[PDB]
Amino acid sequence: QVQLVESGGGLVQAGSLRLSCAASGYPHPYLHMGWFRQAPGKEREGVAAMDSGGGGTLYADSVKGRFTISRDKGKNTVYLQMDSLKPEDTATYYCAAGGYQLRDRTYGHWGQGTQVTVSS
Amino acid sequence: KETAAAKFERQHMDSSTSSNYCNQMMKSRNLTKDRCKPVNTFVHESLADVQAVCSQKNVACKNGQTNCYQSYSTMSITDCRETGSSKYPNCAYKTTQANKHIIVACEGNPYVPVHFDASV
Repeated sequence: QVQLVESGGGLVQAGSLRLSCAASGYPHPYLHMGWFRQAPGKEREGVAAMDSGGGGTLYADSVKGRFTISRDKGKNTVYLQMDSLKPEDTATYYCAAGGYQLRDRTYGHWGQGTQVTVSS
Repeated sequence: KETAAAKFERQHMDSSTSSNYCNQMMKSRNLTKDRCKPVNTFVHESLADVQAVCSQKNVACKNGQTNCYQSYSTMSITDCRETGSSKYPNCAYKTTQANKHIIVACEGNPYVPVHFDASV
């Protein structure tokens, strides 16, 4: 209901996936929503985030041109379109909401995590 | 090393039910050590009710950061503002009791207040 719920993900090749995430029961707009990931061997990093009212969209350098974030208008749903996939995109992905830009510590409302394993 | 969450409690929390309060508390909570803070707000509610604000209405902080939250309800507060002849190290405050929404920035998981932004 109020909690974020992710879907999509799993095994993919060098290649396409679409992650989605909704917090339909949270009854006000989350200003920023976005996606973070923790790749095996590495600290969690922000991948993409987008503001609810035109205040900005942001991508990690390592995904520029490959991933595209989008959000439904005035419903708390956020999508990650992942193209041009590389093995290093293997990671647990997490939906996040209610924080600022790509700053992990500013987000306290998270989805459940979605494993994405990209093969050769 | 005092955590940011603990500093927030020291600077901003006094759960007890409430014209000298500010002068007395700014001095005693050791808030005037380095400079006079120009404003400082004390919140007269349970710690839990204050931490709860981090799951209430997501708003922009005055500086534009989006990890701020406004209490759904107004709260019992004391607003402390520099007045008269206040000059470091001799800080001086005017006390105003009020019932206002609080706006806090939240960080971490557990996601707790780390900065008091304003009362509105």
